[PDB]
Amino acid sequence: MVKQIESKTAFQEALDAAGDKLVVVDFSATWCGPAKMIKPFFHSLSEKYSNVIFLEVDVDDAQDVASEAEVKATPTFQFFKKGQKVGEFSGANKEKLEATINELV
Amino acid sequence: FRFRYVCEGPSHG
Repeated sequence: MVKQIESKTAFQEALDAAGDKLVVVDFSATWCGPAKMIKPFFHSLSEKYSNVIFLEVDVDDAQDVASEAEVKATPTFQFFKKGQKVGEFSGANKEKLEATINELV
Repeated sequence: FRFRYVCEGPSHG
């Protein structure tokens, strides 16, 4: 299902509890429209891909996660698996989430 | 305040 990260502590725990399924992270700003404007897609895949783990991060209130990931543009899609990174891509591209997930699925 | 860098969502085009 989906899982919100409020601090770096929940970040690592998210990957550990994410099991071995894919893990896509949405680095969108809650106060920014253009970023949150794409949540109806990323979060929607939650019901279309119940076999995938989706996370959420606040690049403004969780600068700790964005700092470690050095995010400089939102939304930033980052893919993790077993606590390891396998791919990543930013830019409003909700349709790409489909091809990317089916790729490293 | 909660501000950081630019949001290149559907803002580019």
